Amino acid sequence: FLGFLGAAGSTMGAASMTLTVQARNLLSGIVQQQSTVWGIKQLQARVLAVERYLRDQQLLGIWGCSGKLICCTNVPWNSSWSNRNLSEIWDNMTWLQWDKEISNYTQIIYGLLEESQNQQEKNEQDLLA
Amino acid sequence: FLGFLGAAGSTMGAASMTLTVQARNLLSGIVQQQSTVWGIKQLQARVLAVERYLRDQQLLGIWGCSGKLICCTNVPWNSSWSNRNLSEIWDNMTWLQWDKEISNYTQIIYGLLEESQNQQEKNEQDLLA
Amino acid sequence: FLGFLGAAGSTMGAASMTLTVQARNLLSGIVQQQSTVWGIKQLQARVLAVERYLRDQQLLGIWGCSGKLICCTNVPWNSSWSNRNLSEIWDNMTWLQWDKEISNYTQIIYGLLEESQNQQEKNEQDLLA
Amino acid sequence: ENLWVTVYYGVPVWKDAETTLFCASDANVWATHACVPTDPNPQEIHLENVTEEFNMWKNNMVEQMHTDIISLWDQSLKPCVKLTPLCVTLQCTNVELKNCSFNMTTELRDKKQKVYSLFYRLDVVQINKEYRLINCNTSAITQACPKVSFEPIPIHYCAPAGFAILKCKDKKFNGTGPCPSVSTVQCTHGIKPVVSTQLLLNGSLAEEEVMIRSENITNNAKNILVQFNTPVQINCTRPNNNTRKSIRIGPGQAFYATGDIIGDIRQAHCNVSKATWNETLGKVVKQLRKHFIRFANSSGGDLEVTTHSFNCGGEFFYCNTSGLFNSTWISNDSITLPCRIKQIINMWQRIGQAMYAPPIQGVIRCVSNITGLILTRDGGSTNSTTETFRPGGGDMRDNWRSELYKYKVVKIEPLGVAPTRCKRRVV
Amino acid sequence: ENLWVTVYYGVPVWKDAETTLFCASDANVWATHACVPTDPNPQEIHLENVTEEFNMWKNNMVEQMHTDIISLWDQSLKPCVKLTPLCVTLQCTNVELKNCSFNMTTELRDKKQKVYSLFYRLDVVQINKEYRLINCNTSAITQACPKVSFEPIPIHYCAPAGFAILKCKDKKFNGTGPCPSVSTVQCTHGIKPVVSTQLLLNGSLAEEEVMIRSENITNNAKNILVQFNTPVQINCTRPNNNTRKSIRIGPGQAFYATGDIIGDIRQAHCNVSKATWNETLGKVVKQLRKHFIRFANSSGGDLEVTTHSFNCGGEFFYCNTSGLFNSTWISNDSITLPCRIKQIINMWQRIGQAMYAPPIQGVIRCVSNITGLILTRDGGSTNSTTETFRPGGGDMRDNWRSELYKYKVVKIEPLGVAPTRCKRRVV
Amino acid sequence: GQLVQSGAELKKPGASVKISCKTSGYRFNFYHINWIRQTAGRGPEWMGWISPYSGDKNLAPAFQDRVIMTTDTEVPVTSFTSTGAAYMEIRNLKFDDTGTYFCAKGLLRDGSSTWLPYLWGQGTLLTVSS
Ligand SMILES: *[C@@H]1O[C@H](CO)[C@@H](O[C@@H]2O[C@H](CO)[C@@H](O[C@@H]3O[C@H](CO[C@H]4O[C@H](CO[C@H]5O[C@H](CO)[C@@H](O)[C@H](O)[C@@H]5O)[C@@H](O)[C@H](O[C@H]5O[C@H](CO)[C@@H](O)[C@H](O)[C@@H]5O)[C@@H]4O)[C@@H](O)[C@H](O[C@H]4O[C@H](CO)[C@@H](O)[C@H](O)[C@@H]4O)[C@@H]3O)[C@H](O)[C@H]2NC(C)=O)[C@H](O)[C@H]1NC(C)=O
Ligand SMILES: *[C@@H]1O[C@H](CO)[C@@H](O[C@@H]2O[C@H](CO)[C@@H](O[C@@H]3O[C@H](CO[C@H]4O[C@H](CO[C@H]5O[C@H](CO)[C@@H](O)[C@H](O)[C@@H]5O)[C@@H](O)[C@H](O[C@H]5O[C@H](CO)[C@@H](O)[C@H](O)[C@@H]5O)[C@@H]4O)[C@@H](O)[C@H](O[C@H]4O[C@H](CO)[C@@H](O)[C@H](O)[C@@H]4O)[C@@H]3O)[C@H](O)[C@H]2NC(C)=O)[C@H](O)[C@H]1NC(C)=O
Ligand SMILES: *[C@@H]1O[C@H](CO)[C@@H](O[C@@H]2O[C@H](CO)[C@@H](O[C@@H]3O[C@H](CO[C@H]4O[C@H](CO[C@H]5O[C@H](CO)[C@@H](O)[C@H](O)[C@@H]5O)[C@@H](O)[C@H](O[C@H]5O[C@H](CO)[C@@H](O)[C@H](O)[C@@H]5O)[C@@H]4O)[C@@H](O)[C@H](O[C@H]4O[C@H](CO)[C@@H](O)[C@H](O)[C@@H]4O)[C@@H]3O)[C@H](O)[C@H]2NC(C)=O)[C@H](O)[C@H]1NC(C)=O
Ligand SMILES: *[C@@H]1O[C@H](CO)[C@@H](O[C@@H]2O[C@H](CO)[C@@H](O[C@@H]3O[C@H](CO[C@H]4O[C@H](CO)[C@@H](O)[C@H](O)[C@@H]4O)[C@@H](O)[C@H](O[C@H]4O[C@H](CO)[C@@H](O)[C@H](O)[C@@H]4O)[C@@H]3O)[C@H](O)[C@H]2NC(C)=O)[C@H](O)[C@H]1NC(C)=O
Ligand SMILES: *[C@@H]1O[C@H](CO)[C@@H](O[C@@H]2O[C@H](CO)[C@@H](O[C@@H]3O[C@H](CO[C@H]4O[C@H](CO)[C@@H](O)[C@H](O)[C@@H]4O)[C@@H](O)[C@H](O[C@H]4O[C@H](CO)[C@@H](O)[C@H](O)[C@@H]4O)[C@@H]3O)[C@H](O)[C@H]2NC(C)=O)[C@H](O)[C@H]1NC(C)=O
Ligand SMILES: *[C@@H]1O[C@H](CO)[C@@H](O[C@@H]2O[C@H](CO)[C@@H](O[C@@H]3O[C@H](CO[C@H]4O[C@H](CO)[C@@H](O)[C@H](O)[C@@H]4O)[C@@H](O)[C@H](O[C@H]4O[C@H](CO)[C@@H](O)[C@H](O)[C@@H]4O)[C@@H]3O)[C@H](O)[C@H]2NC(C)=O)[C@H](O)[C@H]1NC(C)=O
Ligand SMILES: *[C@@H]1O[C@H](CO)[C@@H](O[C@@H]2O[C@H](CO)[C@@H](O[C@@H]3O[C@H](CO[C@H]4O[C@H](CO)[C@@H](O)[C@H](O)[C@@H]4O)[C@@H](O)[C@H](O[C@H]4O[C@H](CO)[C@@H](O)[C@H](O)[C@@H]4O)[C@@H]3O)[C@H](O)[C@H]2NC(C)=O)[C@H](O)[C@H]1NC(C)=O
Ligand SMILES: *[C@@H]1O[C@H](CO)[C@@H](O[C@@H]2O[C@H](CO)[C@@H](O[C@@H]3O[C@H](CO)[C@@H](O)[C@H](O)[C@@H]3O)[C@H](O)[C@H]2NC(C)=O)[C@H](O)[C@H]1NC(C)=O
Ligand SMILES: *[C@@H]1O[C@H](CO)[C@@H](O[C@@H]2O[C@H](CO)[C@@H](O[C@@H]3O[C@H](CO)[C@@H](O)[C@H](O)[C@@H]3O)[C@H](O)[C@H]2NC(C)=O)[C@H](O)[C@H]1NC(C)=O
Ligand SMILES: *[C@@H]1O[C@H](CO)[C@@H](O[C@@H]2O[C@H](CO)[C@@H](O)[C@H](O)[C@H]2NC(C)=O)[C@H](O)[C@H]1NC(C)=O
Ligand SMILES: *[C@@H]1O[C@H](CO)[C@@H](O[C@@H]2O[C@H](CO)[C@@H](O)[C@H](O)[C@H]2NC(C)=O)[C@H](O)[C@H]1NC(C)=O
Repeated sequence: FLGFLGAAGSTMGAASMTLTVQARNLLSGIVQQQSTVWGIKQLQARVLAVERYLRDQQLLGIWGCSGKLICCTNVPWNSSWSNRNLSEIWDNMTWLQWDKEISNYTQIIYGLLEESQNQQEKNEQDLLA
Repeated sequence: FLGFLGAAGSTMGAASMTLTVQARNLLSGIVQQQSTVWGIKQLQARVLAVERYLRDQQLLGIWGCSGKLICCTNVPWNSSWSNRNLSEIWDNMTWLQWDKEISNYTQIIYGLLEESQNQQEKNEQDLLA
Repeated sequence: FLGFLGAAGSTMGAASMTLTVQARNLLSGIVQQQSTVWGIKQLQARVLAVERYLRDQQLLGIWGCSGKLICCTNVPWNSSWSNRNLSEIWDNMTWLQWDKEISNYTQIIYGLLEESQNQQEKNEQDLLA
Repeated sequence: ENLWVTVYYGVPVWKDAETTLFCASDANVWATHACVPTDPNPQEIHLENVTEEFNMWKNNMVEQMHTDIISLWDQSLKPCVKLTPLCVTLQCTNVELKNCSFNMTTELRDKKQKVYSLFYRLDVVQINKEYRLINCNTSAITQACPKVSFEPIPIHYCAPAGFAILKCKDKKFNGTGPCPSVSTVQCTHGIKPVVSTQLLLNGSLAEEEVMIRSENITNNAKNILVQFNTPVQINCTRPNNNTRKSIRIGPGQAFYATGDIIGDIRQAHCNVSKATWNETLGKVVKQLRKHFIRFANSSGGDLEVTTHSFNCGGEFFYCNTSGLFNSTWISNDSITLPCRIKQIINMWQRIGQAMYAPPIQGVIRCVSNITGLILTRDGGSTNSTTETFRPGGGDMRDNWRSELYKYKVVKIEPLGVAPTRCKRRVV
Repeated sequence: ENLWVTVYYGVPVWKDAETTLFCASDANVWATHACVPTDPNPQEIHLENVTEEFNMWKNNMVEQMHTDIISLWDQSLKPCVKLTPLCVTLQCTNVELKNCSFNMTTELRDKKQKVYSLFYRLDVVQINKEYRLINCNTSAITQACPKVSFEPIPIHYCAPAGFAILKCKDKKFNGTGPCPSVSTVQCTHGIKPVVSTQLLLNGSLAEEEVMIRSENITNNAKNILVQFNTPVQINCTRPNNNTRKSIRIGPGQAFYATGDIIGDIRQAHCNVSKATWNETLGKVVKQLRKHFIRFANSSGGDLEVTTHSFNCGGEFFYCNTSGLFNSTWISNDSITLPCRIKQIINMWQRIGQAMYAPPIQGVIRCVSNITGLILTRDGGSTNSTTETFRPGGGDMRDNWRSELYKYKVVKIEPLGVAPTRCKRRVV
Repeated sequence: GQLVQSGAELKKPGASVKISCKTSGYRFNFYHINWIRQTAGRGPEWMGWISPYSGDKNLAPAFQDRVIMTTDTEVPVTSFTSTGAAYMEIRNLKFDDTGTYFCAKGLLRDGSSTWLPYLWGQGTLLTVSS
């Protein structure tokens, strides 16, 4: 085990096997004794952390993945996003340059995910006799 | 696509097909440069939003629906809540007058949901040989 | 029904059948009219509640149990944690003395849970032809 | 016979914790502003079979209440008029109380005025007749706003969500120890923050027998808390019919001087029914003897701690308790106690500033339940021969312990892991 | 061969971000009050294979620290005694330093007192002998509380959860550029907020060679930061055995005047070992020549920026650096530098108010590591003929850049979408 | 936990005797307290049990009219243990009542055998003679 962000320079698969370390060490909780400028700061920072966490959890849930970590979808990979095969992506690039290469088309992928999940749920509603 | 609350006057089914727009646009995140009365306000409002969101997510989870959006239960629809058939409800009323008609019995339905889910989980615990 | 923490002195099973009362009454929401020392206090307390709740929900999700309440794992009960059989544990001790007896080994159990769930998800990723 | 761990969320598990509590009121700047109004009906949930350890002396609710009262006191005193210029040299003549004439800045900077006010002996000291207020060489002074009231109203201390307050419902419950009957609440009962010394006022009464609570009985240094089962009644009056003279000392600033007295030349006092106080004193010495007897006064120099100090209607009373503590026990006719009045007080002049209590027009009279006492032993003499008890009110925290003795703060740990014969569905 | 997107939560992805940081301390009003005590053991996690761009000049941690020090300075100065009435006309005689007698309001408004205090030449100016404090016509003045200490203690700047701090561990790392060896931390190392001009005090030392860092070397307008690999030692003493006279100027207010001197008529100074300073200066000119040589003093009018200004024991020293910067290079005997003292300083009189540093009783002596320097070029002459370097300490932010050069703030984007041959189970 | 019974008593036939059973090391209020006897002529014989929590008693028909079982209220020690005391008074003693008497703590707080004697005291010897 390498620690938080330890696999930042690793291959995307090597980092993917240990995403849970980074995901867990994302939320802290650093007690207090503020009972002041410093207090205003500590209170403001407190909110932003769980705020980003809950935004990400909201996104995970509105994609059919409220259970976090690893999930699959019904959305096909449109070749226009990236033209690299599987070996190249998972054993030649790290997650950083990957998100750099796909940041152009991230929100479109997010929309495709939400819509595929909504159609799956409509099918579930249809799915009884 | 009509936008946030766009189907407020639509039939309950027409709005039900696009609940995800309203559900997604429920959480914001409006950065800052407060580094004051205005700051106290912005900080206080920040909390209340995700607070209501987490109360609703708590309710969703304690009903067996932490995955959000659309889910079904084992609770039968007691006719005393509303006497309208399916066509009338889903193609004659909007969600607003619906929640007005059922607000009398909302909490009872919530209790039935939580208890049915708890019994399902007890059955799951029983469910191994 | 006994109420919040009503089964604190009950057997672990008697309390286990009604964990949902304690779990639900864990999150409040006590409005406001602070529009002051009292306001600083009420704002600070507001954060800590949902903060602990979200830490617990984070733990639940990183164990494969974001649906809350009752879930099972692939982790075997190592006898070194406690040597008591099933009858003794579920019908002779309460949850308080239980958590006292197992507090020595809680974090190890949590790590075993997270790792078993991660391996299950890796298997899921492998699980298509 | 094969056991696997299973996660339980919402297990009745709690741990001792100190957190930032918040106030609650509904019916006075200190608590009427308070915070969130209390719920219409509080839920007190009895916890069968539960025995929990309490410690009123290591309780953090006491320190929290103490710092909260202090901060509220400062927040309510800050906007009021500070009487820094009232430190002019005073020329005083006899009417105890003294008629003092002095110059004062008017509204116009160049003009001055000669006014006179009545001052109690404790507020003024002579230098070389010429006099000054006692505080002027120690600290600055600020005048309590007349609108704000010093009447204590009940303030409920509440725990945040995810935490809980445990309340011992054992009638004979000692200060510290295991409580067999425990219930849980989100907020305490209505606690009036009565500022007092020696005898406790307006507290809550113990059921069945009266209660003696110390941190260590055999240790003289630790005070002794007494809670009555039956309340005694004490009537306190300031018979002088004072008058308030508003003299303008600048643009907006206005000092409230004491006008000439109307009526009798009598000093404030308090009566206590001798019959009820004899019954209560008897039950007190019975509970004292349960661990072991005469009672004597305390003589320690600071008038505000040697005397039953309190506030009534906005005036600060300091009472000779000698009539209550002149006794010896080996198993209406109401006693009357003299009380002097101070308008300048320094309970924290060094931490901050002094306060001038504005004079109250007319006669003052308040009726108070005397529910408790605060005592102290002497230095240990020849053992077991005789024991002597003098009353003290050394600190204000003991009053908070006197009403926070039954409560305790815990945090909920809803995460329990337990073994069942259950495994998740194989992938 | 059929690819579908799959969501990954917790991917090692971060982006450059500016957020509101918070402090950390453990061992002084500015940082002992601080915030949350640091963790017993910090986690520095090396990130193999990772190369990240740093920019110390576009860093927001510097501006954050700058505004935080400013706000803390104001918060600690606010409750202290403001010497607005000390602007009485002063009658001064010679003992530099001047013995000044003046009237002062007493505690009683009508009475006045004639007192005398010792004032350094920089604090007073004459008008028409009659004198006044230099600040009285520019701004008001307030006296730093005697209890609070100006000694800088280490303050750790921390990032909130969901964010991270990246630390370059490259020994030869330039100020800005790609760092091949990067580790991540939640909080920086202990940074002492040493207020200084010209030479840097109590900083952190660069490993291997000393470091020269600019925003643009060839641009004269951008200052030059120097970090030593070996610290030089500098001993600073104020030999005068001053005495503090507390004179009461009102109810509570008390001015701390300078009593008569005890001991020698010697001015404060600092020694620096000439051998070590010659070695350090040699290594400096070697790293200077790596981009290209004489050194001259700076002469710019404001004494507090032209001189090595700093604080020591509560007194504010301003030092003639001419002994250190009189050199020319083409590849114990400790030098001594004279230091004058000011008790009235205006680093932000216009933003706010001035500060009167209270006099310190007795002799003053502090030992400091001199770890860095701040330099500036002259105006460009005939090119490549000769280059001249004068020391400056124009701004305080450069000190924060001098200790924040290695750190950088990023926000975690744990959401990664990637293609696998995986589809969800069909409904 | 430890169960300590009273020592021994000698009583004449027709008289009565009261045996005590002081408990510690466990929550006295939670586990039932049983009373069982042993004589040489008839062997082991279960007499009855009593709940320290509710006061509910269950007596064997052979002792329903001559045996009185009582309990005190538990004296807390910490939180998970306490000290208590139960008493059994047997009257109209006969020669066949001579033997050893035991008090015993139950097995489980809930289940199919809550009262089942699990933790036993050292016993009190009762002799009936002239
Ligand atoms: C940071 O970045 C660097 C650089 O990108 C990256 O290093 C790369 O890591 C990847 C995987 O992590 C490597 O790919 C793997 O390489 C494995 C090692 O190769 C073995 O073979 C070498 C040749 O051995 C011959 O010669 C020796 C004498 O020299 C002789 O004794 C032998 O018998 C044999 O004849 C050998 O030298 C080499 O030894 C190095 O490493 C070992 C540890 O493994 C160490 O003990 C030595 O001291 C020496 O440093 C090594 O033994 C290889 O095993 C592996 O192939 C298996 O695994 C893959 C899955 O990964 C399977 O799919 C496959 O079927 C095999 O089972 C794979 O090829 C790559 O070579 C590294 N270097 C690059 C890319 O330049 C770091 O990991 C990054 N780190 C982080 C944290 O991000
Ligand atoms: C706000 O509230 C209003 C009012 O409540 C609501 O409007 C109602 O919307 C619902 C559904 O959204 C409508 O119900 C549907 O009606 C559809 C339209 O009816 C068609 O038929 C009309 C008659 O056509 C004849 O005559 C013309 C000449 O006039 C001739 O050429 C034809 O060949 C034919 O002979 C026709 O005029 C009408 O045209 C209008 O609308 C079209 C767009 O559709 C537009 O182009 C025109 O300019 C004109 O405005 C229309 O063509 C009907 O198709 C539909 O039936 C199908 O769908 C349902 C599912 O919805 C299936 O179950 C069913 O089997 C069919 O496949 C359905 O009946 C209702 O009629 C509206 N009006 C009411 C209730 O008064 C808005 O939607 C609300 N909006 C929001 C945002 O809340
Ligand atoms: C706080 O702690 C206390 C103490 O630990 C705890 O009390 C224990 O609770 C557990 C379970 O909650 C009890 O275990 C159960 O006991 C049930 C009751 O036993 C019955 O039998 C008694 C004997 O009856 C005979 O005699 C009477 C005359 O006396 C005669 O009429 C009868 O016909 C019969 O011959 C009987 O006296 C007793 O009555 C008491 O209780 C009833 C209510 O049940 C009340 O009406 C009476 O007034 C009297 O108070 C009672 O009827 C028993 O039914 C049960 O067995 C069934 O359930 C389990 C599952 O629980 C099944 O597995 C099993 O197969 C059976 O179907 C079980 O044995 C235990 O006895 C208590 N006492 C202890 C341990 O000392 C509290 O619950 C705790 N409370 C909280 C909130 O934590
Ligand atoms: C604390 O203790 C103090 C004393 O230590 C009490 O003060 C006394 O209060 C009572 C009121 O209850 C006062 O009583 C008044 O007495 C007047 C004279 O009565 C005397 O004379 C007759 C005949 O000679 C005697 O029998 C009698 O015992 C007295 O000795 C009455 O005239 C007053 O009556 C008033 O009301 C009636 C009807 O309304 C009117 O018609 C009358 O004209 C009159 O106005 C009254 O009863 C007593 O004087 C007080 N004593 C002192 C020294 O001041 C406090 O009451 C007590 N409690 C506190 C302070 O709470
Ligand atoms: C222990 O607890 C008891 C019970 O609460 C306290 O007793 C209270 O004492 C306060 C004085 O500090 C009383 O407040 C004052 O009462 C005076 C008498 O009230 C009569 O007149 C009013 C007229 O409206 C009637 O409604 C009422 O029924 C009575 O007949 C008033 O004159 C006072 O009014 C002045 O102050 C208030 C508040 O600041 C202003 O709003 C007014 O404008 C006016 O200036 C005041 O109301 C109170 O009534 C007593 N309560 C009870 C139940 O008796 C003890 O004081 C307390 N112990 C200590 C040490 O504090
Ligand atoms: C910064 O630089 C300044 C000067 O620029 C230094 O100030 C000097 O500090 C030293 C202390 O290390 C002082 O030294 C003292 O000298 C006294 C006289 O010695 C002279 O005479 C003999 C014989 O004639 C010569 O050999 C010698 O070289 C000197 O010329 C000594 O008597 C003192 O000794 C003390 O200690 C002993 C033992 O404890 C006692 O018995 C003695 O009685 C005496 O008390 C002492 O050694 C020197 O005087 C200072 N100079 C000036 C001008 O003040 C700073 O030290 C330096 N560093 C800083 C400030 O940190
Ligand atoms: C760069 O970094 C260094 C290292 O931290 C700083 O050096 C510190 O300088 C400060 C002065 O500002 C020193 O603090 C003062 O030290 C005096 C000498 O201490 C001796 O006596 C004490 C007695 O308890 C011994 O424990 C100690 O070991 C020494 O032998 C004291 O007299 C001072 O006390 C006064 O101030 C304190 C704090 O306000 C009060 O609490 C006291 O009551 C008293 O009034 C004070 O402690 C400090 O010791 C030095 N540290 C070290 C490690 O040497 C440099 O100052 C810093 N550079 C700059 C520019 O700030
Ligand atoms: C508690 O009781 C003690 C006595 O045990 C009180 O002290 C005593 O108070 C009386 C007042 O009646 C004093 O009598 C007077 O003393 C002065 C002294 O100047 C004298 O001039 C008078 O002629 C008269 O005798 C007595 O001296 C004094 N004794 C002592 C030892 O203090 C005390 O005041 C009571 N305090 C309280 C808070 O009840
Ligand atoms: C850095 O060095 C410069 C010189 O390059 C210093 O300026 C010089 O300082 C000396 C002081 O020894 C001055 O000499 C004196 O000047 C006064 C002027 O009134 C004169 O009356 C004296 O008789 C004596 O000659 C010199 O004039 C001055 N020259 C210049 C050009 O400034 C400077 O003070 C040093 N500054 C620092 C911060 O080290
Ligand atoms: C700090 O060092 C970096 C190298 O790590 C310098 O970057 C080079 O700058 C020159 C401009 O003179 C460019 O031509 C090079 O291409 C840059 N190299 C890289 C790797 O980016 C940077 O200029 C230095 N900064 C200063 C102020 O000297
Ligand atoms: C308050 O009451 C408790 C009992 O509830 C006392 O605790 C006992 O203290 C003595 C010390 O003198 C110990 O020997 C006992 O073992 C304690 N009993 C228990 C059950 O813990 C406590 O001492 C009392 N406190 C005071 C100040 O008198």
